[PDB]
Amino acid sequence: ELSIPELRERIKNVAEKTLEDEVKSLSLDEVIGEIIDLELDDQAISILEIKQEHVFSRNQIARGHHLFAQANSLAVAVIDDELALTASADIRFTRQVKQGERVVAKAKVTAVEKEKGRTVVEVNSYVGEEIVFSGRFDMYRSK
Amino acid sequence: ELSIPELRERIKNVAEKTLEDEVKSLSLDEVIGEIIDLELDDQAISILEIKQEHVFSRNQIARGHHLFAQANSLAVAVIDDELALTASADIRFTRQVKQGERVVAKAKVTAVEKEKGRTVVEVNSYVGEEIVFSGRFDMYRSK
Repeated sequence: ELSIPELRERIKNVAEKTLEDEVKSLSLDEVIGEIIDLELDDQAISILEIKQEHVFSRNQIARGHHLFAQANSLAVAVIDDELALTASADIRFTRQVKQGERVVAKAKVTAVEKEKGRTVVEVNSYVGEEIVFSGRFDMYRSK
Repeated sequence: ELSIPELRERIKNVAEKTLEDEVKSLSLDEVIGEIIDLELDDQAISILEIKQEHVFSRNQIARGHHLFAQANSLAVAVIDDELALTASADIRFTRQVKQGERVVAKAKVTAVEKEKGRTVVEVNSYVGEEIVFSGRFDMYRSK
């Protein structure tokens, strides 16, 4: 016996303390890396710890696809919609990440167009204070 | 005709060209997808079946990072070098892949680029004969 307004208004409140909205596009499991901040149609931050199972055996350099998975899944989670899919992306690998490091990914939503079905998300990822990865992502949306 | 000395001569030579033609840039368990064909600095093909863990639980769609991992790791494998890293990529997700599909990734080395000496690998992936992914990868090496 508690209403769907006042319940939802408690999510608004939890979301203001955790700086993390409810995700609509994927289950939380499904994002690569640990969400730190998630403000829908706007910005999000995640942090991935590069463990042995993420890195090449010869040299403990992280595989590009986990760096990408991190950014990609973030550009998905920021989208306020139950269905967002990556259309394209254009991405740069700028500094080798080593096993043991924490990659902090920072997504900004830099253009929405709910109208013509799409949205642009820029991700930059850091190890401490250095960019190791950046990409622009063309997201699709709607349901 | 020929003796076991000469037959074995031939076998050691072929055993050596086989070493010359094997993957150098990573080990094969590190390549995403099963390689069907690999011809260094030239072309290669890998198939990847899309199992449950490759896929969003909402709707059995493949995660883009799996598609990307297949192509990226294959773009690494074709490079004839102990070290080869992806510097950058432009990618396009052209069609949703559903769990239970096999994805055939087809990679050709299309150029080497005079500015910052990169090798350009294009990769396109099909399910059936329709494109689900394409990407242009600038790879780095030691040459």
